[PDB]
Amino acid sequence: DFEEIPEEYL
Amino acid sequence: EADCGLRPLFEKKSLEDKTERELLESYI
Amino acid sequence: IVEGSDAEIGMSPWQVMLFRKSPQELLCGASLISDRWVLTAAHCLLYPPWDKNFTENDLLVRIGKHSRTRYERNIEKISMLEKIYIHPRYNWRENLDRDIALMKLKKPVAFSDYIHPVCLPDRETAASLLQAGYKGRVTGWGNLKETGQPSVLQVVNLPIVERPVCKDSTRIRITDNMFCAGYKPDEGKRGDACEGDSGGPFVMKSPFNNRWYQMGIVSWGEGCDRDGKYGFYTHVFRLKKWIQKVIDQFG
Ligand SMILES: CC(C)CCC(=O)N1CCC[C@H]1C(=O)NCc1ccc(C(=N)N)cc1
Ligand code: NA
Ligand code: NA
Repeated sequence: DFEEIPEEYL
Repeated sequence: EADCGLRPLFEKKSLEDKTERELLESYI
Repeated sequence: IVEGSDAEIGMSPWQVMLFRKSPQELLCGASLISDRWVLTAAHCLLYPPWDKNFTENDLLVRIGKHSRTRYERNIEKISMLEKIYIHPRYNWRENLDRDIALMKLKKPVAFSDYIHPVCLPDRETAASLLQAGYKGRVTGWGNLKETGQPSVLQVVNLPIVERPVCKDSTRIRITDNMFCAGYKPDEGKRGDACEGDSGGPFVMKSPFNNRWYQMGIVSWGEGCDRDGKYGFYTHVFRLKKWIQKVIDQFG
């Protein structure tokens, strides 16, 4: 249900 | 920190939020 | 938060969301106490009865948020953990005594209109404000009921309850490192923290210097907003010695 976060935060 | 606890959009502008007065009134 | 309201923008700029990397989801609330330190409940990170044991790399901290689900571009900041510190005498076996944990961020977060640290109480503030009947404020993105998730950060103001009433409301052994808050059935009004609000702050605004102080951490409760039951909070001032040590010797 969560908007995907920007890939750079992993 | 020097500035803790002072919200930019409220205390720092002397604006009150809609229910903080409820807390103050309970501090008798 | 049960029976709360939507927060105002920037109303709780110390509010932190503890967020799981995979699968991406809310784990807990938390609070910003300086540019590199975040305060939460120990049970958010370690709770063997539920097979919960998270490590630094399992998690992210999201700061400056309002929306629960949305990625709030140009507004929230997302931070990696350098290290987790749990109270060495956190009692997960019995009653969650000393339910407190510190998280150190990999890099400092930039303060902004929506990101700002809360104060931690000194002895005199704690003594003046932690009195039965005085109200604090709890915030979080947890459930709206015990069976139901909010679109945005929720807020509820609740009065501290006298220690004998706290104790008589439960079969759990209550300690000096906890306090409870909430309305009585006789009082009319209601509201409570709930699942997902864990680790979030209970704050009070000092009438002496008009600063917000975090007096508690959302820790535990039996159901949510049940008549005759109260939410329990870690007593931050009582555990200040440990907080200071950690930051002094690890910051
Ligand atoms: C062992 C403990 C004293 C009771 C169970 C409990 O509440 N747990 C066991 C593990 C963590 C905590 C929890 O669920 N916290 C979430 C929670 C629940 C209710 C409330 C409330 N104020 N109603 C707040 C947080
Ligand atoms: Na009891
Ligand atoms: Na109740």
